[PDB]
Amino acid sequence: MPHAFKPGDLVFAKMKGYPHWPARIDDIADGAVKPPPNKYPIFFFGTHETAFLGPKDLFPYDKSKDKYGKPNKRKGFNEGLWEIQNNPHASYS
Repeated sequence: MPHAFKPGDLVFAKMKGYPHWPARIDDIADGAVKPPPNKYPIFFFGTHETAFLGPKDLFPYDKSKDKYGKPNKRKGFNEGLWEIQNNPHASYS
């Protein structure tokens, strides 16, 4: 059975106006800005941007990849597909 989201989990993350996007739940570094309550720090592959999202916008990657893991014209997206498949736990900073 599912657990709650934890750092390192792989997802497609949904933002309004953008396609479901390859991403991971990030850790929060010592001394770094924390997310609001009930929100997670989402690192988007390809763009390497961070937004704070709740579970309603997080789709576990294994379950969702057949639907959402197809190339997309949007900037950064196809790089993001490579990262999530090939090195999802690397440092991209």
